[PDB]
Amino acid sequence: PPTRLFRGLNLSEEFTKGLIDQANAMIANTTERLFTDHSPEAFKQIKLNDLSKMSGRTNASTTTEIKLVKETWDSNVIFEMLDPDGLLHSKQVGTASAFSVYLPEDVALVPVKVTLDGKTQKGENRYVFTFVAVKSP
Repeated sequence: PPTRLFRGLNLSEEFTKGLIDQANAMIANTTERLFTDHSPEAFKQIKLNDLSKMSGRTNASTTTEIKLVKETWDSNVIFEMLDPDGLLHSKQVGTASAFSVYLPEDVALVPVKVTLDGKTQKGENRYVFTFVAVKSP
């Protein structure tokens, strides 16, 4: 299965600004504790924040092609998931780059980076939030 998948959300200016700060506070202060100590608490905290609004979902729509997200929904926030263990139960749906995705309760989307990536057709900053999918310690 594909190890990089994208999905976009259109989010408000106010909310995006707050989502970037939350992401950055986790990358600096919660994901080190997951990545160095293997803290079971870190993991839980990560699942609880659900930065990308993914938790519990069983057929959330994704694509291998970030451009498809840009051209179809022109999302200002794009969620990039790195799944080298295939813990997302990825299934092709179709459009040949469309995959359907399930995030188990013992798989966290660990945020690792937030990155500016041009502008939407409306002239919003577009941001990409990158995650690595990890199993519970």
